[PDB]
Amino acid sequence: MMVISEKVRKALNDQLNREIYSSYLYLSMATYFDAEGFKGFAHWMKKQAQEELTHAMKFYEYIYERGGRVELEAIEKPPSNWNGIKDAFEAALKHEEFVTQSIYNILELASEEKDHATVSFLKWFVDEQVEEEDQVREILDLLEKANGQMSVIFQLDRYLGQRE
Amino acid sequence: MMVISEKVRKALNDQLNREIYSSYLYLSMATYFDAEGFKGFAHWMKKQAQEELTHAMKFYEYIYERGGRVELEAIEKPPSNWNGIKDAFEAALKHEEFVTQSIYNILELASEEKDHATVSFLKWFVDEQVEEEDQVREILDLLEKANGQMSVIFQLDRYLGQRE
Amino acid sequence: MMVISEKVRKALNDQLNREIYSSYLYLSMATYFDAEGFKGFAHWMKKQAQEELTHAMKFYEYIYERGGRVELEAIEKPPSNWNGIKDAFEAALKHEEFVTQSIYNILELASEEKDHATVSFLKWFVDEQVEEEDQVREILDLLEKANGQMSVIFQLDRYLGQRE
Amino acid sequence: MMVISEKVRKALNDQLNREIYSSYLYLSMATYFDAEGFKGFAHWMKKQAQEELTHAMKFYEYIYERGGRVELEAIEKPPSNWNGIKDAFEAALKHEEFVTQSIYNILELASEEKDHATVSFLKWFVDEQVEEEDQVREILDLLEKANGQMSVIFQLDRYLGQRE
Amino acid sequence: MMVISEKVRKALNDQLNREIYSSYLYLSMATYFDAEGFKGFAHWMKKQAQEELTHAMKFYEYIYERGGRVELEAIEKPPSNWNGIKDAFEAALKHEEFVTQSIYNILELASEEKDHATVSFLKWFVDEQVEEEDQVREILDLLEKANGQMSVIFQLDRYLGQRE
Amino acid sequence: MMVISEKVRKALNDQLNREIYSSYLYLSMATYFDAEGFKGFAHWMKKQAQEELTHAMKFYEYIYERGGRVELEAIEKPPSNWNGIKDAFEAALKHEEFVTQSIYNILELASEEKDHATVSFLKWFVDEQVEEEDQVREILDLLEKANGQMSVIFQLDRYLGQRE
Ligand SMILES: [Ca+2]
Ligand SMILES: [Ca+2]
Ligand SMILES: [Ca+2]
Ligand SMILES: [Ca+2]
Ligand SMILES: [Ca+2]
Ligand SMILES: [Ca+2]
Ligand SMILES: [Ca+2]
Ligand SMILES: [Fe+3]
Ligand SMILES: [Fe+3]
Ligand SMILES: [Fe+3]
Ligand SMILES: [Fe+3]
Ligand SMILES: [Fe+3]
Ligand SMILES: [Fe+3]
Ligand SMILES: [Fe+3]
Ligand SMILES: [Fe+3]
Ligand SMILES: [Fe+3]
Ligand SMILES: [Fe+3]
Ligand SMILES: [Fe+3]
Ligand SMILES: [Fe+3]
Repeated sequence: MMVISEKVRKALNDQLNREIYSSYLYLSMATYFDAEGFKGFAHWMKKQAQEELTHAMKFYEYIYERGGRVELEAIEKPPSNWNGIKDAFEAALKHEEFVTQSIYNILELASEEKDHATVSFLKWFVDEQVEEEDQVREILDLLEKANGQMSVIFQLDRYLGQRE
Repeated sequence: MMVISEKVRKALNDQLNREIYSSYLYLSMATYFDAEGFKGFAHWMKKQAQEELTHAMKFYEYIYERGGRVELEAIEKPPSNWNGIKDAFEAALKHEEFVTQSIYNILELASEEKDHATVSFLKWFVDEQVEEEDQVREILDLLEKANGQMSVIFQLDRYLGQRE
Repeated sequence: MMVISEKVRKALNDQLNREIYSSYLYLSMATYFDAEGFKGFAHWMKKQAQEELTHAMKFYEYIYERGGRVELEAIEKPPSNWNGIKDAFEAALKHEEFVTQSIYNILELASEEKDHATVSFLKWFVDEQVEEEDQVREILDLLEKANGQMSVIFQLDRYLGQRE
Repeated sequence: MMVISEKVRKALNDQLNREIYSSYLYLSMATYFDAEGFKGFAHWMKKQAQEELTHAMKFYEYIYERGGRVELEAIEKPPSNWNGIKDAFEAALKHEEFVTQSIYNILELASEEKDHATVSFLKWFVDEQVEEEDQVREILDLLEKANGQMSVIFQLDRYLGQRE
Repeated sequence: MMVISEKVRKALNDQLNREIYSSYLYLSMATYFDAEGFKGFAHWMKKQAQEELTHAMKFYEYIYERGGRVELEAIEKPPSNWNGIKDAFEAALKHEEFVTQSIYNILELASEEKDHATVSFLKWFVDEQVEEEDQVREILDLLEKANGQMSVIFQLDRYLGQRE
Repeated sequence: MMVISEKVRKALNDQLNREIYSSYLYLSMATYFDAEGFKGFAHWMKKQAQEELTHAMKFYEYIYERGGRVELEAIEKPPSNWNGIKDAFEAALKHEEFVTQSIYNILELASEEKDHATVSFLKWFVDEQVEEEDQVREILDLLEKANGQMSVIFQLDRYLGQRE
């Protein structure tokens, strides 16, 4: 039997599909950075796309552990172009903040239903969104300092290109 | 400057998006196998989904190597249900055969344009599809022989669950 | 001096004795499986009994860390017979769900008292109960596929019999 | 089929439940030592509790080895308050001597029925009881010599807290 | 941009400065223990002072991760004398309970604002205050047993002087 | 019995408290570098804050070695903002030179009282201050040559961020 409500299952399944789109959106940013010839920024975005899949699969696992089932939905076409490196990371930040609020909405839903298991499960994502948002903000602040200057941009590209 | 034609770039880009859908489809099969309590078959499908992403990234890399750009498209909602283990693997064989013909069409289009670079590049995928189809056929033959004997199905699930 | 309320200390002490009974209940299931000649299912239940003692000792330590004292209560006699292997694991699942709800009751009591320490302490058990219930549901699902087939049940017995 | 008599099976089963109570009694002494702030004495009692469970499981194995079956009974509530350190260990000695006589009674019963297998099996517990009693007598003699001296009690607590 | 409210930022910053004062308070207790010739107690306090600084730096990091800024405030002069070792640990316990309640007040503030990131971040400190209070309570209980006796106090001094 | 004069003990104690303030000042400079997004400069200041604590503890241990006692005093609130990176390090140089003169003043006071042990103890701090001032002057020189060039400032931030 399923021991999460259908409302909570739908919220979690929706979020899993949102993590899939996040992976896809960051791959799309990679296609933009590669088109612009910044392979280190593109590498960072390919690593980011893989990271989002690990998020999706943690939602996947929990849904089945609570007796639910995962339904994959259509993935919408992401944008494929941004107006410079900074613009792409600014869209990344607005996306991560939207993901954070999406996760907050599940937490308050599960809290209202006294679904302590799901509330507790979501703590890891609450903490991970803090780091996710900070990692983008950190890059945005370095890009602000870089201004338009290619010598600094190249430094960031090499540094981000080392992401493990 | 792009040294593949736009027609070949489009066909390669379509195939990249088709490998992405292939990954999504096999994840969908995993959701079905997990829902049915067959974690070993689900594990195999999750590994298959990752194998398809390596195919997509090989197309990704070739497109940029020839001066083109990748555009990610919407990904259709995959089926989420099958009438049994055999039915899902039969659908996988059909999907792989379709991928093989899709690759064939690019090969023939590249050949008519005398794009020997792309023709040569696709040889890897031609040989990989022979193996991809064979690996599903092998599993189908095992399921056929098992008939419906759960004891043998349990062993197959465990075996496929050891996929590296 | 004690820094949990007496109401919370009693709720935690009750839950400790509840975990001791759970251990005893699972050892009793071991006596049934050994009586039926399923040493692998018995082995799994003996490991489960030890696992419940580790739960009891975690409540033990926290009670003393909060300046409380533990008082052991009489342990009721458990059932010693079930109507087949599946009926015993169904009894185990229902028992775990009652354990989960008992823990939820402590969590809501502590939360009402603004005993943030005990609320936080109980998160570990909220998460463990997710896993505890899932581990039983997984065996139940495998038993349902086994139907009655001794060839399948032999496989399950040897698989569970290797639990570490 | 069972090759011990029911009278011998019941006696062995009674002793198994008696060893479970012994383990519970020693855990209760630990709750007392922990309440009094003697973690080393409490550690010794937790170790003793686990040692008693190995005794119970030896009776468990032997009962099934002779075709019998184990029935777990209710476990009585142990005392939880002693006058002081030495009184707890004196209660342990009297309990171990009661356990020894209880084993003597099974030996004489099995001997009267010419159940030489059960008589032989019990030799290990006879020899183990000599050591069990001796190990408590040694601690009692240290506590008697200590008289009330807290500095000695501290060293004894620390020594016993090292039990493997 | 700062994604904690100014009310929560100020509560976190206040607490950072309280952990700094806590470090300075324990260093002062070390100056007292060293003046009294108890180098083991002094060593424990120097280690405690470093431990408090790790708490301050965790608040520091989280404030910057949420886009806030740390402002260091004046540090008040601590007491430098106590009426014996036991009086000093009584003051330590009083101080830790005040730190615990200070953390609870932040938790309830962030909960009221639905600042789930800060609520979750604070769980680590809720759990650590449980241990912090218990470690002082333990030493106080042993000093109560010691009464005045130098033979017991020398044991505590050398044991605490092994703190890593 | 204290074998330094009270005047020398107070001068040594004043200096200990000034090394504590130095630590706190450098931590405040870290808060400023972190606010400005230069984590490598902040790291260097955090390491510098720890170094000043080792200076404080050397004064601590010598005071007790000579039979004296340490009294911790209030710590003034440090500045928390500077007019750029160079302005912060110039405040650091000025503070280090003030620390050197402060040490010179103790040396001359002890020399006047013929406290050869304290004069000799201070030689280490005389030599360390030479290095301390020079390490700041070296960074100031690199900043002067860097002028405003963000490209160079990025490299200096990363270099100083390697400080062990
Ligand atoms: Ca990340
Ligand atoms: Ca393959
Ligand atoms: Ca388990
Ligand atoms: Ca023994
Ligand atoms: Ca710890
Ligand atoms: Ca601690
Ligand atoms: Ca230095
Ligand atoms: Fe994510
Ligand atoms: Fe993300
Ligand atoms: Fe493929
Ligand atoms: Fe394929
Ligand atoms: Fe449990
Ligand atoms: Fe359980
Ligand atoms: Fe025994
Ligand atoms: Fe015994
Ligand atoms: Fe602290
Ligand atoms: Fe503390
Ligand atoms: Fe210094
Ligand atoms: Fe300095």
